Amino acid sequence: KETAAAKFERQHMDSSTSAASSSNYCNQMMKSRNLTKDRCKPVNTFVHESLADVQAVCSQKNVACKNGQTNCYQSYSTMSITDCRETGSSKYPNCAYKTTQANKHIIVACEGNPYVPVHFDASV
Repeated sequence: KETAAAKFERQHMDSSTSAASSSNYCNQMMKSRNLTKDRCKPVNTFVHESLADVQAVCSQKNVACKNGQTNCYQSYSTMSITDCRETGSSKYPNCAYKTTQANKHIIVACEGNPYVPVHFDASV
């Protein structure tokens, strides 16, 4: 079984590199993280930070999630992230992505005991 927290890790965590190594990073990662299995996930963000530092955001700044839910939290510090979004070339099973490096505050939705991130919401 993959808990929501385990899923958050697979879909969004990548402590292995300090930033996207190439313009081809997203194509490689979207595939290895199984995000192109039954369709091409349209957009996905990877966080290049320790899991401990990301988990700590659940006890930082409480803000509203994009859908109006209230269980979202914003990081005080900026974090190294990579934005992956489909290009016009993308057509399942040939999913294609644009890789974009950024340094922004992250917003995650938290849930549970322990209270940890379970959904990546936005970046500001």
